[PDB]
Amino acid sequence: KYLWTSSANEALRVSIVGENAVQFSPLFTYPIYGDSEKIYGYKDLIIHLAFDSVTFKPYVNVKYSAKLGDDNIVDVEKKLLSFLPKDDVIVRDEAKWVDCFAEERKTHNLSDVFEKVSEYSLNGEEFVVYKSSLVDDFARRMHRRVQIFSLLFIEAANYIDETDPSWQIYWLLNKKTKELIGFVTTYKYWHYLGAKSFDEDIDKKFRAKISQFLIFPPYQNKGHGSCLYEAIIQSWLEDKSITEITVEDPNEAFDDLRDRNDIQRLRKLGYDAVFQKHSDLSDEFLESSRKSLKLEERQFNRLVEMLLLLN
Amino acid sequence: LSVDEEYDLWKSNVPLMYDFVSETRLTWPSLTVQWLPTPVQELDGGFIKQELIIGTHTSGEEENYLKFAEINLPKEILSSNIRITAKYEHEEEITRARYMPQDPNIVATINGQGTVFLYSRSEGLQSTLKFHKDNGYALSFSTLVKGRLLSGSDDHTVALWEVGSGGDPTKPVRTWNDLHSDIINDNKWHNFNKDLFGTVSEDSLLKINDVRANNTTIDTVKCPQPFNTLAFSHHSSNLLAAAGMDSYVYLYDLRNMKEPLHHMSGHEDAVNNLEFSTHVDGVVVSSGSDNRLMMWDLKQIGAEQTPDDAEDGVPELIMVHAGHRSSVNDFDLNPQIPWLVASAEEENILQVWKCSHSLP
Amino acid sequence: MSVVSLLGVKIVNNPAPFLAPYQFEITFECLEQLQKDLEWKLTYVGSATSSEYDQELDSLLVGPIPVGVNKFLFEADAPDLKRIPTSEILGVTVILLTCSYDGREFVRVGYYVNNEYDSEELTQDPPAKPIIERIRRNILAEKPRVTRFAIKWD
Amino acid sequence: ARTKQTARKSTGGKRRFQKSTELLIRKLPFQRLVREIAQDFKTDLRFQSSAIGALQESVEAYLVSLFEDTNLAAIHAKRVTIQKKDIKLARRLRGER
Amino acid sequence: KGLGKGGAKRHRKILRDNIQGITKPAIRRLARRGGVKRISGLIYEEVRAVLKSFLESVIRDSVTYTEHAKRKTVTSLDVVYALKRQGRTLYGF
Ligand SMILES: CC(C)(COP(=O)(O)OP(=O)(O)OC[C@H]1O[C@@H](n2cnc3c(N)ncnc32)[C@H](O)[C@@H]1OP(=O)(O)O)[C@@H](O)C(=O)NCCC(=O)NCCS
Repeated sequence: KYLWTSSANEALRVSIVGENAVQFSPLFTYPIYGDSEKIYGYKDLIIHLAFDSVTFKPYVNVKYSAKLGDDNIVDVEKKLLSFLPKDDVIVRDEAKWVDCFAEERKTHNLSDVFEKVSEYSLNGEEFVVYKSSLVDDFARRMHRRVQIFSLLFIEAANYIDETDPSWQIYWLLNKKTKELIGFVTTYKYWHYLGAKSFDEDIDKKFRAKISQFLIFPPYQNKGHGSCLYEAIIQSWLEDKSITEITVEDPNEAFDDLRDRNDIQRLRKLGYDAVFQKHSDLSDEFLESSRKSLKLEERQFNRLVEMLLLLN
Repeated sequence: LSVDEEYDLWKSNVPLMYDFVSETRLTWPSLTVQWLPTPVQELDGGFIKQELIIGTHTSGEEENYLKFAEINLPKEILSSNIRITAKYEHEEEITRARYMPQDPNIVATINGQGTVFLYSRSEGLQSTLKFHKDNGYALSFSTLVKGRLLSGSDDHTVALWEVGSGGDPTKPVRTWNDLHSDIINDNKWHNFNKDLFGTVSEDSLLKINDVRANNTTIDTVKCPQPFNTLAFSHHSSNLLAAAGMDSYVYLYDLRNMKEPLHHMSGHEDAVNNLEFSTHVDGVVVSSGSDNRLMMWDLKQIGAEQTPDDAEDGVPELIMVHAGHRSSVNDFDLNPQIPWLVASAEEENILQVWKCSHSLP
Repeated sequence: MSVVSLLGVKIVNNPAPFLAPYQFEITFECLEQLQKDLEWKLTYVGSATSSEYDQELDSLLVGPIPVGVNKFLFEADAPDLKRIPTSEILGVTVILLTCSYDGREFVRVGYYVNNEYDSEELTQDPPAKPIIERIRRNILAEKPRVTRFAIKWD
Repeated sequence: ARTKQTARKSTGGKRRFQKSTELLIRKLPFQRLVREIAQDFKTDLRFQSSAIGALQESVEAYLVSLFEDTNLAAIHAKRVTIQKKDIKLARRLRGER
Repeated sequence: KGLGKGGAKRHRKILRDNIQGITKPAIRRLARRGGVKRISGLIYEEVRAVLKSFLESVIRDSVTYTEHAKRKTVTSLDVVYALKRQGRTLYGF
């Protein structure tokens, strides 16, 4: 019929299975199938990538009514499997996948190995946030399973180095069902403040950075992302070793989420009244506030000129 | 992507990048450079006279000289002829030359055979301290004890001399034939503890050592790869930096040496020289075999970065200098003129430059 | 190029009570016959935070302009303080005199105006909500900012 | 792991000099900013180097005069530290809104 | 090292927030000319805004003048004639 090309964005259908299997398309497939995001050689191509809603056991099934036998034709399934955890994906056998994740759910005690960070109730439902390091083996497995979402929904995302111990990972789960709602990979940098500050006390101080932030499409737009950002920022404010809160190359979506929640936080502390009542504020006051909030300087100035446009 | 094409690019961008550049081709390639502590003397017509110690390397061709030269800089640097004020015949060649901090007239040199010499600008060769029997690269004066000198050679031996007293300067006050199993790539004195000094070896070990103590070693660090140079900060007593074959510049806290604070990337080959700034707390300069010099601002480690400049490099890389066309043998920051740098390349070129940033 | 030109402005009542009307003696020149009318507008910046607080005080049209040197007395009542933020009536603000020929603005003159209490007792402890009658304005007319634009005359 | 070079003597050329005279803002980030502005304009026109130099000189003159007037407005407010309000007033003096 | 969004962007690179490239010390120096002795802390964003507004207007006028001359390159003289539209200013009469 002369239609042996298709779009990897509509050909790839990601699924997350609870009692209902929720399906959705990816935002970017180019790091997998090239900048064209076009796959040639397959007629009526479907790529089913499914994850168990609790263990995220991957299952890949590539269906096509016809595929050209030429050597140059790309191998969709092999391409895709190169990015999923090696020897951890059930390919084209649904019963095997179901058995596997059913026997994994029996012993999958996520909340028992990670360190609790905080809870929060949303729409009348309790959700939990957990923190883990990427050197732990179970953390490594779960991260390699949920890692492909970084590539599929975050432009320019790249897999991170798991040998590096500075990587922290926050997991957002449903407390009563154990379904993984989202994850945030963050990194700690050393923060030099001058010979005096660094010489005073022994404790290494850090610039904490949010590197990857993902809420799975099914659970998006329910308030989750905001609650997760606020829980992480709160745990970092309570932490003595953190001195700045940064974010890597945020796109407009995360830009707006960040600005919304940061303005909310600053309003809860009465900075709106302070900044609308005074323009004489001394540099000591500005610096003390900027460091108490643990906000980056540029973001701090943005938020100041924002709070000045209230009411 | 050729050396000469890259150089044409660099000299096309020279105006926008530097407040001052001065290229000078040397008869023989100098292996060491150091600014002398000459107070800024006002001259006629907006000239400023600075002095330099340079060496020679003829490789058995002709006689080598410790050269004292004088550069004239425009007055604007503070806020056109290069002359040799003095020469001195020198045995073999100078690998590193450091003037005594407390006495700018003395000058210590180490040659390709490990012999250490003490020259005087006024008279010349004053002392011949001979303890090493192999080419040595490490030579450091203590800025706290007048006449306390550390020398380090390829024969695993480190030597401590005292030239402050007039008695027996020729013999070493202490020796260590057993501090490392291999070449001493460099040793440096601490800038606040008059009894601490650090060494780096090809045995891929970095040792913080004490002189008073009998241990003589109070911290050891396994390096990823061998370290070629190290430097202590001029503002913090607990902070040091090191660089070696893996092109990353590591930073260490002296109170917890088990783990590098942070390592900065950006060099494409081994790094041979490294020095902290004496003016701006947190500025570090490095040079390597990639013909590149790089200035980092420690206070920018892991800072937020607008994506436009994100591709440009890690946020802690203040600037890069690619005017050299071959491996950089040595360089020095002017202790009186901040951000004024002198550098010497393998291809008989001595550059004197100041970058245009002006923001610490 | 320009056919009409501002030779000078001169405020008459300055300093003056905050409510006294604005009076400007404007001396200008006309080099040749023009058909349209000159238009004098006077705007008062009610607040520095935003622009919606501007107040166009009063426009005045004159015509035809007689060739030669002309004197014109331009008056306009003080601003409406019901439209000025209670907090920003006292202090430094700006006024803008604008002369335009046939809807085309050819001269803009920016002035700083300082609103101060008359007695030291008040300026040292300004009452909660200001006392209008004891406010005095002083428009610093020594060196106003005179921007000149090129238009088409006829 | 230093590598000792082989001494290659230089006869003649086997000496260039560059000094700097300019304005306050540095030249490169201003080219950055002007290219950013030209991008958001859908424009495709070439921008000559001397044209960017003239833009820079004019921007600096404008900012210096605006700071003159802002410092002046602050003087007449009896203080010495110039605030947002004084910058806004000064900018309102030129006809900006 | 330590980055997870350091891959290869799907599309072209676009310039954002190059205004922030106006270093605070640069604004401070410009303020020193004109005799600004002390400057507040939250004044920098307004100076950014004003500078960007003025430069946008001037560049737009330059593009208008050049496009009107039926040419494809804006030259220094085009910028002169664009600044012309800003009017001639004097303090006093
Ligand atoms: C960014 C992301 C985490 C948002 O997750 P989310 O669960 O949809 O977030 P929220 O539930 O907080 O809803 C966010 C939106 O609600 C808005 N909002 C407005 N009023 C609100 C309120 N009263 N309560 C909550 N949210 C509110 C937020 O400002 C934001 O703006 P928008 O509604 O105009 O889009 C999600 O889009 C995602 O994971 N995307 C993947 C790709 C990506 O961009 N990742 C992050 C980049 S590193």
